[PDB]
Amino acid sequence: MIVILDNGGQYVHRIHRSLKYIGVSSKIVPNTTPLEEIESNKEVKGIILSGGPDIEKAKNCIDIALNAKLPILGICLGHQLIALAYGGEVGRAEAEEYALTKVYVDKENDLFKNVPREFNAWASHKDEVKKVPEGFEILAHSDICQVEAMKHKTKPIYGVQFHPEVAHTEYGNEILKNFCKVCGYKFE
Repeated sequence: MIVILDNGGQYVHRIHRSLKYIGVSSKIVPNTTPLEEIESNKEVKGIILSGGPDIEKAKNCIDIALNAKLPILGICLGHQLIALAYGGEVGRAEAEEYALTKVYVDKENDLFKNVPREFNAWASHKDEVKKVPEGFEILAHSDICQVEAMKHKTKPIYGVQFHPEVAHTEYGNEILKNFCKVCGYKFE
């Protein structure tokens, strides 16, 4: 089962629904849930940090990003919080409204197994990762965002700027599936 930290975003239930479509159970929990409670439950195989409105109102995620041993995926805010936790930089950007964005995969790693090199994703770009942390690498970019996706070079920590959990994101469920494969799930 995947635990989803609810960072207050409108697509939190869409993460649960999308994971269900690929046969993976998940549980939405408060974003204040302590790390020890998440990792002592032997049913938990990975952690998703959801989108949400307020990078100041999702600090417990920094502790999680730094100290969890389970794989972690951050989505929009989640991705930004991972960047901040490891000493990268985040800031405001221009294209704030949700829109279909053509994403270019620079490193298949994973997130992008069995995903084409180019695909359209549903994304806002009100905020973005300005400086990838040390020890991370960029996986994907768009015309207007240098960091559409990233991961730690060796740890199973992944970030995406866009929302794979909604239908407008092409191959979104396959991106989710790849993260669940890192979590130990198997898929025909």
